[PDB]
Parts: sequence; structure tokens; C-alpha cells
Amino acid sequence: TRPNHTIYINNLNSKIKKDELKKSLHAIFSRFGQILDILVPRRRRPRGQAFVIFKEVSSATNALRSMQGFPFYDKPMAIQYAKTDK
RNA sequence: GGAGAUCUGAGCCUGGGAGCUCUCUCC
Repeated sequence: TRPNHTIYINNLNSKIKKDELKKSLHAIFSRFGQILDILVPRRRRPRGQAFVIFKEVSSATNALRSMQGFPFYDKPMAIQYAKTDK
């Protein structure tokens, strides 16, 4: 995997509802750059992962570095570059 | 077809979870 516009965040707190996770993510990650969209996809079992698509790859890079392992709803975020740019 | 829905619909697969397929709702 290599840098791209989208970051993949797993290990989120599934106890939080979708909309509240999307807005918290937007408020914290918008600090690094303009965000085009945030996806919290529906999966077979409790959704605990999201995609944040920044407008500039530089924003995804600093975000990936700064917020790596940072507590988010009492759970440390595990951040990656998306396998496929979204 | 499109858009949504399960810690609050479901069966498989996985067995150190970015998997597949259904069902339902709306257009």
C-alpha cells in the first residue's frame, strides 16, 4: 500500500451509532484538510471501520501520522491507507 | 437497477475479520 487520498480506520467503537461516528470523525479529521466524504460501511457484523477521503493526499498523510493509535471513544484508532483509493 | 437497514434482520466463510450471499425498507 502507498499514500492516497483515503485513510482506512479500523478498531472503532461499534457501540457508537453511525451518524455520531461520522460527525465525530469529521470534526477531528477535518483539522488536517478538506474532507470530501466519510464512509462508515454497513458490514455483516457490528461496523467498526470507516473511510475518510481527503481532497489532498498530503492531508491523509499527516492525519495518518498524527492520529495513529489515538484514543477515540475509549478505543485507539488503527489507521491505514486505503487498499483502493475511494 | 439506485439508495438505505442487524452491538436494534439472516445464513455461510474467517477463526489474529478491509470475505461472500440473502432478507427487508424506500425510489
